[PDB]
Amino acid sequence: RITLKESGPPLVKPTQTLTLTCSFSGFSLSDFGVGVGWIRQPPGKALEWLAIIYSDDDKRYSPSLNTRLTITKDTSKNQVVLVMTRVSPVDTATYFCAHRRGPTTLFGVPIARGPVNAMDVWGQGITVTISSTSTKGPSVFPLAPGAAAALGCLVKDYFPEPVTVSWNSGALTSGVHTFPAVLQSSGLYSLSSVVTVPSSSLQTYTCNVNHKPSNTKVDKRVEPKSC
Amino acid sequence: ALQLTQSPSSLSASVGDRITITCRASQGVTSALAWYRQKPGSPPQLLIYDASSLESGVPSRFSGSGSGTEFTLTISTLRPEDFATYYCQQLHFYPHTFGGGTRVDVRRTVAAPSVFIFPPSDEQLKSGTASVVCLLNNFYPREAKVQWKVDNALQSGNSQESVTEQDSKDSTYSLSSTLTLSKADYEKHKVYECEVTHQGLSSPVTKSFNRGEC
Amino acid sequence: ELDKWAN
Repeated sequence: RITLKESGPPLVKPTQTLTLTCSFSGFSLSDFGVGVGWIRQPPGKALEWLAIIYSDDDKRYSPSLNTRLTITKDTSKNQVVLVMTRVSPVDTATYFCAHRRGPTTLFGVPIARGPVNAMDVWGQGITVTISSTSTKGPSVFPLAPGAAAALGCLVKDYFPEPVTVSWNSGALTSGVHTFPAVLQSSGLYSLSSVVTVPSSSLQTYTCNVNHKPSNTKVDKRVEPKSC
Repeated sequence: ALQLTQSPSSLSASVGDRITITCRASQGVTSALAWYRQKPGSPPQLLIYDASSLESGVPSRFSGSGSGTEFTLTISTLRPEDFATYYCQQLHFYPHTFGGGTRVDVRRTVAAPSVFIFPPSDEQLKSGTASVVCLLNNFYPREAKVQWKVDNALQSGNSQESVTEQDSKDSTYSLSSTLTLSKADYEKHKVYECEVTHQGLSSPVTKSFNRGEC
Repeated sequence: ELDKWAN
């Protein structure tokens, strides 16, 4: 059984250097033709290939990132390290390392190369956020209005993730949509949480927001304005 | 470099259906192509290697065929765990490219979004910033287009949006879009509009308000 | 360029 696992800092600041380690078990980077590669996935985006290293020590890099990447192996520790320099916000992504089989051998003779055509086992992935931000609590603002009505709370400018939002201390669940946060160009996150109700219920509505990182709890009652 | 285009980018289906996803390469990649299935929150999982070989431990309903520039993955009888995003990967040329992915979600009937526009709170305005949010609630299919207009000027580069995951009961999606402006710019205009295009809407729907109108 | 295992 082959397993891989990524480790490194969850948070990194722009211009800094990011070092990611892939520790694995079940194979050796001294086994014939084996490879270990790195692939990343920005939130909501497609997979992007970064680099790979083989047991005979040949290395290859994405041409778009070549100047900022270094991949290396430590055979005796069963680890592969990928160093990315000068990171910027667009480098925020989940980073995965993965195993690549070498050709099948028969009495130590390569006879099948078909198994090298895939990365067959992947690590769970490690989430890395690139922001110059310091920890900071959200500002919470009201969002106020088939014949459904909508209202919500805009949880703005906080760092880092995550934040939790519930409605009426947990009693309101139907019609609730809490969207995934977006990382603003400022380096702070922002999210909305809304709830749809029969245009008659306008019943009271309060969003309970909690950002553990900054010890910031806020309850904001939201109503249909006009005094 | 080499381009790998998946089709369709998104696909709706129901348990028991037969689906086929295709991947086309800009130059021939021989048989060096792999297919993966990735469920939300998890790493991609290898299904098919070398264009058509079934990976060990992978269920037989998955099948891959093709070589050169055109490949296909077919799942013969879709199971609930197959609602996910699929990717193809080429390993003939460096860099080892991935396709754009194809999202497979629960089919349901077409539903237009209920649209709502929210002006910025007076509380936010006092801090100097103005957030205008637009909500597209419970729609299907997933693709939707939101266009912000301020006093009829098309907005660009000053909004961000996020979409919920498919609802497990509804099978619909919801989308939130935030237009952000300084309090000053905000004050220099009157009509804030959120224009929405979607398959379930005969023509685009616009929700708007005039700033300061009371 | 061509993969490590390409002909």
